[PDB]
Amino acid sequence: AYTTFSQTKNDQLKEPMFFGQPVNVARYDQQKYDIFEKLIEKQLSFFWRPEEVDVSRDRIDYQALPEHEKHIFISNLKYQTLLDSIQGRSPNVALLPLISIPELETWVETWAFSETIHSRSYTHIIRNIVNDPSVVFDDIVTNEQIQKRAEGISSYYDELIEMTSYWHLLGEGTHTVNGKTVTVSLRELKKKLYLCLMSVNALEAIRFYVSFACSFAFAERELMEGNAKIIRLIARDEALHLTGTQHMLNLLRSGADDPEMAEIAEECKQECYDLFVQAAQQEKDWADYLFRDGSMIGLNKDILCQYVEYITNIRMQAVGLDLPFQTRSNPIPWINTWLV
Amino acid sequence: AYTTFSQTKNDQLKEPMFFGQPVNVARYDQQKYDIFEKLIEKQLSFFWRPEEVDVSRDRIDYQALPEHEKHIFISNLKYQTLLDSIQGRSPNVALLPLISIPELETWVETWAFSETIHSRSYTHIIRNIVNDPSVVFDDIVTNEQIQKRAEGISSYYDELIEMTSYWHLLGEGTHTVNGKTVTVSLRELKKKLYLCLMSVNALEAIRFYVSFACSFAFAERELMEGNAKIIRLIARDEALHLTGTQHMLNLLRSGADDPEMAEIAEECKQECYDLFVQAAQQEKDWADYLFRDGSMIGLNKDILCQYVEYITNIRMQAVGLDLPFQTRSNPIPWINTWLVS
Ligand SMILES: [Hg+2]
Ligand SMILES: [Hg+2]
Ligand SMILES: [Hg+2]
Ligand SMILES: [Hg+2]
Ligand SMILES: [Hg+2]
Ligand SMILES: [Hg+2]
Ligand SMILES: [Hg+2]
Ligand SMILES: [Hg+2]
Ligand SMILES: [Hg+2]
Ligand SMILES: [Hg+2]
Ligand SMILES: [Hg+2]
Ligand SMILES: [Hg+2]
Ligand SMILES: [Hg+2]
Ligand SMILES: [Hg+2]
Ligand SMILES: [Mn+2]
Ligand SMILES: [Mn+2]
Ligand SMILES: [Mn+2]
Ligand SMILES: [Mn+2]
Repeated sequence: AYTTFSQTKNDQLKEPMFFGQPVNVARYDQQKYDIFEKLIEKQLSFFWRPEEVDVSRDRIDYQALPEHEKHIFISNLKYQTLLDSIQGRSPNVALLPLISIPELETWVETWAFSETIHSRSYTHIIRNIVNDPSVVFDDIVTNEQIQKRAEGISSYYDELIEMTSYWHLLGEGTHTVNGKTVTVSLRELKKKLYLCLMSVNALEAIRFYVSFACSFAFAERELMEGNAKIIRLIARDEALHLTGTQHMLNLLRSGADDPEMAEIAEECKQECYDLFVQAAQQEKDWADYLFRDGSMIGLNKDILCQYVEYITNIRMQAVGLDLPFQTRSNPIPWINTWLV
Repeated sequence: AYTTFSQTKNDQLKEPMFFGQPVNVARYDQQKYDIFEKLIEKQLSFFWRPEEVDVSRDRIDYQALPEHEKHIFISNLKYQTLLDSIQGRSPNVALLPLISIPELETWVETWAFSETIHSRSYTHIIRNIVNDPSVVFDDIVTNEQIQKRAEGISSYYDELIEMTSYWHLLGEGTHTVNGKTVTVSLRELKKKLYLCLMSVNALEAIRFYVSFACSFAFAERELMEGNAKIIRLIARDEALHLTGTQHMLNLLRSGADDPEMAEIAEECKQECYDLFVQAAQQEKDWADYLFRDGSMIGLNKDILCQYVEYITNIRMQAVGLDLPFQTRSNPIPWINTWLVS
């Protein structure tokens, strides 16, 4: 029941962000929420080409690092690669089919496009610091500890996509599919979308920032400067991506968009809280693998754990959630040099 | 049965373009078909911003145009706007779920993204030539002649998407849903993808090019020059987009990628031909109506009809189809001035 060009002349300023009539005409002369048009303009103003970045000195620097530091650096980089591989396709496959205002539709496509640039930047780094990129990329798929840390991201998206297909194909109601009773509830699908957004918020707001701190620890040592320039550019894009999901979520919570979404945000509040607590614990658990062969001055499991707590509280407060962790000052204030 | 991250380590150089294992790692250090990596690189190198183009004199040119010429210009722009609105979302929603090699997956996202820039540029033009853009944007959805010229485009994508959902949800076989039999066949879904791609090839390679003739006819008269600069950049992008679908279609019909797709292509050779001819016919009908209130300087319904027949022959030959029209040389060689590429 999805269509690539809905034939009803509708007032796009009055549709909800999600689940209304699919967008027909892509126009940018007006917006229900100008924040998405501002985000598109800012992301386009940030356009960068990874291949232009000089990473010729990173190979010298990398091969010079002691073995445990190569492990820390590459294990981090493989996780960034996994996340952006998922973020390049998922907003388009999972969110695009449910969007009903043009400014949010184009924002999601722009945001997903910018993630493919990040992926292309990891290939640029990887091909220039190791002799066989294939060993690095293949490990991303099979590495148990990497998958463990990301557990639940692809699951969430996949479940939303499957429920969306049932909805678009069958409509609301209880159906009989190959003899099994299948319930399609729009309210349940709105909850699934809503929690998928909260999960994406945690992914960009927390998981990527923990990874940035690990990358910048090398830059503070005056090493892997090509990587650092790229991570700085990637972080600048991620700041916009998380601004986008924070606004989607806070707008839904306000009751100014779909009223049912404001009810759902309030009703599913413990689940929001729980998914942030679980993601933080996963980022902490990654330290055992990250520092398996030794830690570095200023970067070890304890510092990583303190920073996870610090940044999780900040991101949760930004979308209205209670704080799970003891408050603390930033354990790694040197990161502010790199996050500009 | 689709996943955003397939957990099976697979050799991405050996998957088919479509229907294989969904792409897990996005890497660009190797590819099965390097044409898609070359297209991504070229499209990224062509990045442009509509707001960077001065359209300040287009308002006065448009206003001084005779009424039938305003009608020609605006009707043509509304159709370009409809086509890129569809092209901004559709390659992503329709093709991404079926791609199994990374370079093609990123090419599609890059191609679709470049179309949103086109849509943004039409807003930049429209806002700068009319008092109230809403009059122009609302007429796109229900404009009778526009619907007639673009008739069928959304239905091909829509049917492909629907059949893809059934396939991912239920898999191949004879199923039942609420008392009715629903048959899912991978062969039929491959055929729907093949025809959808042939239609996208006609959209970008013939429908858009006919619209470019209209826009550049004004540029030749030194009018609507802001619009001209923007259509020039859009046409440079479209040359890449059609290069991408020509390669997808030729790799599918040659049999080098999926033997079954080669058998399918041969099997719908006649259908594909008649659809191409139908697209050409819709474009002629649009011209006939558009030049009803009066011809323009340097363009009329017959000249445009010849251009449609000329470009249709070239594009059909490029994807191995027989030529439907009498061969002729380009009836409007001046257009080459504007079609870099
Ligand atoms: Hg999600
Ligand atoms: Hg870290
Ligand atoms: Hg919440
Ligand atoms: Hg801690
Ligand atoms: Hg298609
Ligand atoms: Hg199509
Ligand atoms: Hg025309
Ligand atoms: Hg014209
Ligand atoms: Hg024309
Ligand atoms: Hg065909
Ligand atoms: Hg066929
Ligand atoms: Hg064919
Ligand atoms: Hg065709
Ligand atoms: Hg014709
Ligand atoms: Mn990213
Ligand atoms: Mn991001
Ligand atoms: Mn376009
Ligand atoms: Mn195009």
